[PDB]
Amino acid sequence: FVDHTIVLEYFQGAYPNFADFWLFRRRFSYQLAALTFMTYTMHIDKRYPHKMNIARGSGNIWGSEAVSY
Amino acid sequence: TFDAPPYVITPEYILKKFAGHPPSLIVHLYQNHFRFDQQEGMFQYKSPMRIFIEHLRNRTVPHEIMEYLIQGGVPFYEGCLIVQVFDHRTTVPFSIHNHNPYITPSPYVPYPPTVYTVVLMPTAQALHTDLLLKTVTPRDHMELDPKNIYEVEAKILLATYPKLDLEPTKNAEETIAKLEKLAHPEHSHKPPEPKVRDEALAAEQERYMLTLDERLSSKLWEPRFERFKLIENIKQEHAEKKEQE
Amino acid sequence: WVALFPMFWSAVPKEDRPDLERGLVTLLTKDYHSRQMDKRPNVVQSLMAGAVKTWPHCKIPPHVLKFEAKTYDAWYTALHQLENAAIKPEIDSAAVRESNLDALVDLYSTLGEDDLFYGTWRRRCQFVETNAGLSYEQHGMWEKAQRMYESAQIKARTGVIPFSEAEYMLWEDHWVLCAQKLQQWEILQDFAKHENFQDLLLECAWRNTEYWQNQENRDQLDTVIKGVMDAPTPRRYFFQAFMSLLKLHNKQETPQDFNRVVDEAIQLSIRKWHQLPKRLTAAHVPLLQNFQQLVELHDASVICQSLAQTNASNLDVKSGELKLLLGSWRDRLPNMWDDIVAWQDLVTWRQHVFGLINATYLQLIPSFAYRGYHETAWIINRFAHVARKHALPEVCISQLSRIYTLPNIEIQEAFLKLREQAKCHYQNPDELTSGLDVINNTNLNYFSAPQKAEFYTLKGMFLEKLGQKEEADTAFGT
Amino acid sequence: NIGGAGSGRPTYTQPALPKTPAFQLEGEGERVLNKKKLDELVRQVCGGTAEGQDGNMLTPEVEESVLNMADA
Amino acid sequence: LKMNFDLEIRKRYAQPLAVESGEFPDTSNIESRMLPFCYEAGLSSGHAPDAAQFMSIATETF
Repeated sequence: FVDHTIVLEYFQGAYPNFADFWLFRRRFSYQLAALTFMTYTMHIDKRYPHKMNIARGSGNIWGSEAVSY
Repeated sequence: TFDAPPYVITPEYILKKFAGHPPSLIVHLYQNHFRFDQQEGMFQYKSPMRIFIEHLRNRTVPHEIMEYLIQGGVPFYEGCLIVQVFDHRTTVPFSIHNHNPYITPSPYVPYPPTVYTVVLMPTAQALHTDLLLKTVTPRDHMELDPKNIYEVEAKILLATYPKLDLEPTKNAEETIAKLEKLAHPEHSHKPPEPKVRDEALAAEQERYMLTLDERLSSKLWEPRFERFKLIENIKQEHAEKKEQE
Repeated sequence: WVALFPMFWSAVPKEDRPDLERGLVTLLTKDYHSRQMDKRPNVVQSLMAGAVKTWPHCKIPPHVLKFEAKTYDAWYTALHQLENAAIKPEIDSAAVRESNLDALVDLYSTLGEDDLFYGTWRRRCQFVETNAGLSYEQHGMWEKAQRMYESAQIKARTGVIPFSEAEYMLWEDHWVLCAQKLQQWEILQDFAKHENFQDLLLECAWRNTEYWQNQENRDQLDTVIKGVMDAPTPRRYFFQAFMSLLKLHNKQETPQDFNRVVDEAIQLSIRKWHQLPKRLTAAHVPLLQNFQQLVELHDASVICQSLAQTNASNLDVKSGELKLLLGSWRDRLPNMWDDIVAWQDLVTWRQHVFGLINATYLQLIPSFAYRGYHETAWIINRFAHVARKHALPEVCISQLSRIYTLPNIEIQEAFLKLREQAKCHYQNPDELTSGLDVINNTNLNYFSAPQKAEFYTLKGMFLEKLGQKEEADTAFGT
Repeated sequence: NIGGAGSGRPTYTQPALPKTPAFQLEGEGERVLNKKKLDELVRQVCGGTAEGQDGNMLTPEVEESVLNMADA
Repeated sequence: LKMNFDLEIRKRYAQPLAVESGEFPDTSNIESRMLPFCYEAGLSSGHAPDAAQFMSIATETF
């Protein structure tokens, strides 16, 4: 059912110009690192896929409904 | 007075006479390089040091590195050298998908000697080199004035060959027999031999793909660590100078 | 064109593609394209984009793309194919993979993307010392990186385990870089002299202020500067402009030549700015610093002209005039998180200018004529604080200790010295001897109430670590 | 490229317009032309060679002498 | 300051000889050999751009 190249395919399709995709990915990596630290130190548990918000305009990530368990 | 060598020197005589003494040199042989016991680097068989291996094959003293051998105080045994030879001779490179305990996994792959003793005999080139080195080694000043070279060589020859064959023959058969009897193994070789003189698509594809590559294109490598040694020398000199201040 | 090329390439028979690929490579490297460098839509960009839109069915060598991208502003078009060929190489061959990786790393280095460079070189090396040294260089720990590189070289000397040549070059290059970051110029000068490295030699020689005062020394440096001038670059043009300024200061040149040199430097800087991607990347910062350097070069030229002309008649009134410009210069500083070498360059340049001023003003007196020393002390103190925030071992201490000898004891210099002494308390372990000796006796505390109060507070805090509860209690109560 | 540091080093590092390195897309290659040069000279001076034979105009011992002559 | 003239003269022995490789000397090899000879004699500037071809033609004529 679910292979490992779905999100990459979507976001390659969302940016016809490659410079935009390159910059978006560069921002996304740093943002995911920050979110990982945040979620790991504070014991935030139920990180379902519908709680990750990705801004197609910059590459920002906002994890919603983040509470400690 | 010193004991003089026999007419023909053989490995048996030298090894028996000088048993219980340290060997002159120890050489370790690997798949593609060799080194000495206390050497930290290495020598390639294709490098200029192939002369040493050739001499080892031919059992001849290497007169070309005589001064280097002298500096190291290598011992001689009646002008020969005993050498011990140790025989050690007997994934997907440049892929970013390889794993390593110090690296992230990656998502495109599923998941994580014989020993020998030999003797090297001396030659005339060795004596020539010895005298030449003595001529230009300061101690009069110099260790050997050239004008005395002939007398020194005469005395060395007198010591080396104390007995000769000075018995006349009476006919041609006697001379033939004497020539046959006195033959020498090192001078009984034979005359040499006259001197003599599908995948293409893959090779062409690789050559095309390496176009305009500055360094790898030419090749399609003998490190010596010279810059590192220069840095070490300068650092030592600077530290030593700072010691005074 | 970029919409049409793939459709027409799809119609070429598969047996004729190599000929068209060779023709395309031949057309890309033509010499008449240089009459189109500045026009933004140029044919090189269009051809490269069209070729890369169908990369698997149209192959272009990595280094052709790398060479063209830097000159015709097609950086991301080249990055696309270069880092798509790493995931899925077109041909199964070690040499092709290595060449592709080399081109990719070159582009990353030129664009100023450090993290991707380190991440790419860490998945490629074979020794563990190379990996550890690269990782320690990533987090700005230069001493550890140097030690790891030394260990890697020493262990490679044995020869039991084979290695490649790229790692061999990397060890040397990054050892030199780490040495530069650690301010080891004394040995680098002799290394460059022995190795015949002209640019490194100039960089080392520029760090010696007194070396540029002797006529023979500068006549010598002129030959090296002229030798490296057939391939002009912004740094070489800066060195030429600095030499021109020095010549002008000594009545050996007209201001017009200086202005012409500065104009050429500015034009080259603008041309290099126009070749980068439009949006602000990490490669633009050094060019902005260069712009500031050129502005201050002109300002220093005005300084020298006014100083010489006004002091020709022995008129000690221009100190007030110089004060305004110096105050203006006191507010143009880099950001704290900028590279340390930038601060090094700023400090060296300001030291050169202040040395010129001091040399001109010292021959006249035999208060108002001792401003260069105050400015040097201020800039050195600021650099020491910045170096401390960079966690550089002994660099801040070395700078604060190299200022032991300075004449013209004045209120400003005395206050700066007291501030430096207050800064000597780094709050580091195993420094009890220095604190105890300072507590024993250190100058006088009669200067100002706040200074002595903070000194007593520091003494009490230091005593707190040793466990002297009541002693520190009384100290900061007082 | 001036400076003496070297070119093509894959490490952490420019003029406005660098010069293009030399290259050849496909052909005989220098390794063959340089080896055929001596035979070409021999053909030139020898007057002419008949059909069905060429290249072997000097014995192995004379080619070494000629190369030594050139070097000296 | 100073130029180490002893680091380029040593480069002469890196390239193989004509007898060693079997290739008739050409413009590239002569150009490679030119610089150490110039540095040995004290010609700091170097050599004229169009000397290697002249030398190659002379060698062919000889």
